Amino acid sequence: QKDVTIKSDAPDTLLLEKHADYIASYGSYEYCMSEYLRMSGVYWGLTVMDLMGQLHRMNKEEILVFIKSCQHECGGVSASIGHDPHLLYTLSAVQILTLYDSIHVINVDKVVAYVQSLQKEDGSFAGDIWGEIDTRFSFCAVATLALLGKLDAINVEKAIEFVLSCMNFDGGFGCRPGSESHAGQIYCCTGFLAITSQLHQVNSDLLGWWLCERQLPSGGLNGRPEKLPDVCYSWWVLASLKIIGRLHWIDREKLRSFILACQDEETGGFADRPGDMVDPFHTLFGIAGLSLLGEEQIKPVSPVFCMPEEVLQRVNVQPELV
Amino acid sequence: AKRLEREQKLKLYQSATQAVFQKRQAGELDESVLELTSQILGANPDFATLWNCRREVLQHLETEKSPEESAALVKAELGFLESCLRVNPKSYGTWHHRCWLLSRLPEPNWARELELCARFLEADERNFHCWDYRRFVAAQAAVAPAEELAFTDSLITRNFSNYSSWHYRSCLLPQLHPQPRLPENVLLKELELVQNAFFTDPNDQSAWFYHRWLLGAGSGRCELSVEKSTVLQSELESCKELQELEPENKWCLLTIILLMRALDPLLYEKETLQYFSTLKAVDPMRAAYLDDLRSKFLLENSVLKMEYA
Ligand SMILES: CCCCCCCCCCC(=O)N[C@@H](Cc1cnc[nH]1)C(=O)N[C@@H](Cc1c[nH]cn1)C(=O)N[C@@H](Cc1ccc(O)cc1)C(=O)N(C)CCc1ccccn1
Ligand SMILES: [Ca+2]
Ligand SMILES: [Zn+2]
Repeated sequence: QKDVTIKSDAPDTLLLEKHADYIASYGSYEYCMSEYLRMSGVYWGLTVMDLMGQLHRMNKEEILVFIKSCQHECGGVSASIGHDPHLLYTLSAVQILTLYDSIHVINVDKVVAYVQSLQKEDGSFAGDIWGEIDTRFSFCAVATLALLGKLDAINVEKAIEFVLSCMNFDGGFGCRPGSESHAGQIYCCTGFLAITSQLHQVNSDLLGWWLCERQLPSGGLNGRPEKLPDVCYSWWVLASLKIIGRLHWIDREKLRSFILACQDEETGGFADRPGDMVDPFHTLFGIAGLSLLGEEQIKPVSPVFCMPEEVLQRVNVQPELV
Repeated sequence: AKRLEREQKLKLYQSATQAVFQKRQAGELDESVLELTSQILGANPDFATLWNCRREVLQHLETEKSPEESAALVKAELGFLESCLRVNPKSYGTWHHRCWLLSRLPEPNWARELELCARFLEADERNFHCWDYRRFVAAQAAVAPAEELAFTDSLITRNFSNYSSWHYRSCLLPQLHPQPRLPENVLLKELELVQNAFFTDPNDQSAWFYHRWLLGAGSGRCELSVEKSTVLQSELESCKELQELEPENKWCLLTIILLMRALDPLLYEKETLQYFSTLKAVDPMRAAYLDDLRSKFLLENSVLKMEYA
């Protein structure tokens, strides 16, 4: 029942030139308020540009210097200079470096030692030294290591055992053992199991059902029952469905129309819902969702890594899906 | 003011953040840092580095303060956290800090923490951060699963928004009946409770999801007892009644199909096929899922027909 109603005058064509302009100009208030996530913001902007064939409009040399300055003595990478290292921003940094074929700008051996150090006895990962445990971090750890060619650095069976202990009655996955299923965590856990070659442990028909039931009459996807749709679920939900070989279980035309309706025709960018304020986060996940759905003006995107497939082909890191 | 005090807030944030980082680099782990961060974290609780600062400050002060001074600091921190949660109840950073804090206390008051969770869950029964925090508290206080099961019942019965409650039951029930797939008497009682819910509100998708699980949690069909056989047949007729009252209700159509599968796939093959047609008309966005399900069932029926002597 909770849903949006799309206005008859919502955008209905893809505005690639406006979105590239929006990102290329971005950060030239919520920007200073968001310095605490700056590394991820940069990853969103760069990746959406590259999917649109416009990466060259961004400042490579400036970003490489910034990344090097955000690596701490422990090997971990922070969101911004002087902030504390975290697995979230270490992943964003490695994703950025992979896009730029510049991994050796940072100390890879220390990144690896940082990731290794955060794994717990039960196979879980903490986000940083303060000990928060989330399957988001199991994904961050294995994705970082896969991009670096160092997955063998962690205890992979124990990591699998922990993720699997987070599987629920409905076929999904939550934060931690006992936590309710949520699309964000499902994306993280299916991506993890792709990376570690364990997709046969997923109940693809049951989870695929739960995921396709995220699609509301508006065409948008929510992240769990009885919530409002948000265009970023075009990523979390669709990528998971693609990992598990069930992307055809949603109505692609309806979802495409919802995603287009979230564009701001005057500023460029995508918002969480039609008519809302845009941001670079929803711009990436809108465009990436469209790419999953097969939009010809956008490069094919990796459902596991949320980076152009051509980049992953380059590093030879392409997990088999269902 | 709107687009003026905008810049006032930003400059205050910029300036305070500024000061926190200077003090930190200076090694000044003091109450001034707690004052500065309280200013920032209430508005932006996802600024993790500043929660980290507060922990560093508290850790340092613990070493250099009387037990009574340390106790006062802890109580002020609990109050700060509670004020932050009121403003933003879905911040990972805030809930984490509370857990970090409670985990380190000499004599934590876990019953007060469970009551905090009840209050938050009255305001948003789907707040998964609060449900996870409750599970943490319950484990620390060794609260028994049966009491947590009593809690979920009250929640499911007093109003809807129940997916988080049903989820929690699916985790608690196997703990009361722990095995290296529920006992039949438990399953029968759960089927009764969920049938109650979805007939009481046929639009309650949470009860249908949980019921699908129940229908797989048990016997095997050639293994149906006469009581379970009878109960599943009763559910089937009750769903047909509902379908009459709510002919746009797709959950009840799906559930009819699943019940027939649970009862006897081959005997109900014709009706199952009829129901797929009806369900696809009613829930067109799921047509591809429904066709794959039907294909899976038809293949299973082939395997069953071939098993014939
Ligand atoms: C993209 C490639 C890999 C990245 C994987 C790492 C974690 C992914 C998390 C999955 C997830 O939680 N997805 C959603 C769920 C949601 C959607 N709507 C509400 N919840 C999600 O990402 N939520 C956002 C917040 C949001 C989205 N829409 C409205 N609000 C979120 O929690 N974002 C975090 C995590 C993140 C980090 C890097 C990245 O590439 C993608 C996500 C975030 O952006 N940061 C910077 C962490 C600090 C933070 C947390 C919450 C809010 C603000 N900042
Ligand atoms: Ca350039
Ligand atoms: Zn979103």
